[PDB]
Amino acid sequence: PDDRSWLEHHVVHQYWTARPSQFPHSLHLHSNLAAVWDQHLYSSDPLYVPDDRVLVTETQVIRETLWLLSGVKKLFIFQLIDGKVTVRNNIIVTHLTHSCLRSVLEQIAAYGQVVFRLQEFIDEVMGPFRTYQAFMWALYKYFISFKEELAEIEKCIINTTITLAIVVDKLAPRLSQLKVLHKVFSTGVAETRNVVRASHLLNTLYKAILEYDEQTVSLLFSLWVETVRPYLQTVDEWIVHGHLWDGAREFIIQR
Amino acid sequence: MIHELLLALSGYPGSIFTWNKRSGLQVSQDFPFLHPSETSVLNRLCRLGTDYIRFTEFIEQYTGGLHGIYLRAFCTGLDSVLQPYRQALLDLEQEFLGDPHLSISHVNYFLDQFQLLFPSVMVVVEQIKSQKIHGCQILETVYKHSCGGLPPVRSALEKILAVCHGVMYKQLSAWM
Amino acid sequence: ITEAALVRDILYVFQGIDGKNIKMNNTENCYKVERSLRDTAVRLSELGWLHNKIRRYTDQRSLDRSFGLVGQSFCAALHQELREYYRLLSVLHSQLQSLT
Amino acid sequence: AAAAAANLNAVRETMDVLLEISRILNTGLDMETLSICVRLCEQGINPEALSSVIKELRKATEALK
Amino acid sequence: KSPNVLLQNLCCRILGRSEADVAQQFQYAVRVIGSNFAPTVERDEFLVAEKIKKELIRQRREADAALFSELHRKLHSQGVLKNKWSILYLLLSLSEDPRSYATLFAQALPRDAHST
Amino acid sequence: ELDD
Amino acid sequence: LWEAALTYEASKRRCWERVGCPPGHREEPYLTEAGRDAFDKFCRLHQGELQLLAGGVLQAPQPVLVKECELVKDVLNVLIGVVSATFSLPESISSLLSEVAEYGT
Repeated sequence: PDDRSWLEHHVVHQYWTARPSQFPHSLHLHSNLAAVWDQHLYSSDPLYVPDDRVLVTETQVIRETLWLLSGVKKLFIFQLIDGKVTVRNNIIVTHLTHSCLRSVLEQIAAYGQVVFRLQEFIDEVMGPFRTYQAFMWALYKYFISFKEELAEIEKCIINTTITLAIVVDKLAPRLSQLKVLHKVFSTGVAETRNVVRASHLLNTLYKAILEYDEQTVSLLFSLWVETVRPYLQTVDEWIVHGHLWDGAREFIIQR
Repeated sequence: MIHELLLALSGYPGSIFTWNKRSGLQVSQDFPFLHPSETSVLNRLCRLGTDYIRFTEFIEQYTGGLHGIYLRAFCTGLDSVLQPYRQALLDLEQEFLGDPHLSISHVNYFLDQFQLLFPSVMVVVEQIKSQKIHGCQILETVYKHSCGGLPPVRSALEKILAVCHGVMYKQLSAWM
Repeated sequence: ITEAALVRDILYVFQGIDGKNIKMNNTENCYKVERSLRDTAVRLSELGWLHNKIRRYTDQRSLDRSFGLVGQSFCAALHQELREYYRLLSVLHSQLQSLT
Repeated sequence: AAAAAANLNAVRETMDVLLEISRILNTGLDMETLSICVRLCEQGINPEALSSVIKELRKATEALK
Repeated sequence: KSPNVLLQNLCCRILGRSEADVAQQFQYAVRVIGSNFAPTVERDEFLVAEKIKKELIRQRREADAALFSELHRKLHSQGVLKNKWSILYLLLSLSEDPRSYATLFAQALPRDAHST
Repeated sequence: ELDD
Repeated sequence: LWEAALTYEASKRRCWERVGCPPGHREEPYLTEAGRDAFDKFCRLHQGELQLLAGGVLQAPQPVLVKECELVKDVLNVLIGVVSATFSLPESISSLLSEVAEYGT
């Protein structure tokens, strides 16, 4: 008592854990739909097959999708099965018939896998080379801005109509570019030496800029600068200091 | 009902309106509480969402064979013609949150103006694949449909056609 | 059978879709109830009978690209008039929650 | 209370609906006078009496100017 | 509020002169609004809706006439206003034309159907 | 450098 | 009075779980967003949990005391030569407090 009651009032904590869930609400078919269809089915004699699910609430799905897309990993909604994030279907919203839910979270999960893989790569750097390191640095530089916007949206779900289709639509011209990066980098991560494994990546970069040469061009440019930055430094050094110094034969011109 | 539908017509159809690539948003579910003839009303409405889904797929896939940034200028204009189709999906949700006194009929009525815009641009999407255009002859096949005979398909292709000029004025300005 | 069945059924053939205890007997015939109420229904259902012709013709001629700019502009005017007519139909639906 | 504030919500809605109905009818009345007129029509009143008075009071601020 | 104290509020709204300034208009007001205080004709909101339609025909606007019907749907949805006939009849009487006959027109029934 |  | 009370604005919060009355009632924070009231509650909860999980031999009164500004004034006065109550010459205050108490001594 007295902390438990304080909890029960101003805190919810019952839908991302194994507790019964309710939400105070005013049903009447347009938002009771899933239960309406369930009762229709049960009257229709399926035969039975119970629909025991824990009932998730609505706005908090929107908290989960902002968190997944922003860059942090491992949520309640959106679990992994082999290391690739996918929708869980053990939760039910009062409406949507539980089939639209699987689709909408599947497409958002398709974005979430893209950010999941990149954040996995960047986390496995902090637990010579200087190019992949120089590329994850540029990727992180884009990532902090991308995360800031989605976090800024997340604050107003504490501070306003709440629906799925607006918060995805507001992020459409970022989630478009997010898919492009997943194809540009995947061909620059294919493949031994630290100079071959940099060369196919950089050549992929210079080739993929000319394809789009909107907004995506500036996105690939901001990554281009921060990977050619080591090379130009050692080139300048080779000019004025005369000798070529690039340790472990990182320079593509054999000295 | 009118939250499921206003996403079913959008890019998330669900299982009451099952997607098909031959005629999507199929519905033959038995509703006791709806009227028996409501299925036909729904079919007339399903005409809208099938075309919007088809357009999104076309924008997805293409962005000798197909190459160029022209397929990122045709599809890019196809975005901007659909922008008052998204806002006008939001307005209905806003009304429907408060008033339950409106029904399926108001959705059918308010969004009947794209059941002319959508099919007459559907022939434009099928023509470019049936007879292959991916190149610099895209402006040719659109500039003759842009004259039109009906006003919505007169304005839509104009909006796309400006973006199509944007690529050729890179070619013909770097040239000259 | 209650009056409320027939009123709701008449509200549907304005759109161009049958009721339930009212069905379209023949295409060239006007809608038929399946006693005073029955006699009243016919003059009101004439509007849906007339709407079927205009909507069918302005459906067909609008897609017709050998019919020229003129005629499809006639279709544009016909669609423009049809807009206000279904605004009226939506009104009659909303005014329930019968309205004879 | 709460079910008592939903009735105040439904009266705040009706005074908004009359704000559109007053505008399509193009009345000379502003927002401050109509709020007395709602109190008047709640007790039961004849507009045939009220309109002559309004045509006198509006005349008396043009006859004392 | 009670009507007699309410009319000096009315006159403070219309005139720019206080309730301690003018009592003459309030004298005319108490003479006219009282003893015509009971409804002497019939009252139903359906008729005044069908006469607001008749005014908007005289404006040659039919787009506002089809939104006023959805406004009249709203008026049934809230259902918390006491007399709906009176306020619409008053705003109708005070209407302005942006720019005829009535011997074939009907009015409210004269309470000759009334019984004790 | 050349970069800057 | 009805018309004076009428002019009340209300929250724009809607939900698609409600259609008949959706005027909102505010999602209510969680236990890493609220503090300085919930900090005292949670500190109290953490403490009472600990004493139950021990047996009643981990007794340590007051999951509160002092304040922020009043605590800083007390810490400043410890440099004059006074002590609080844990020396004779919120519960993480002991770790912060030892650092300045050993300066006074």
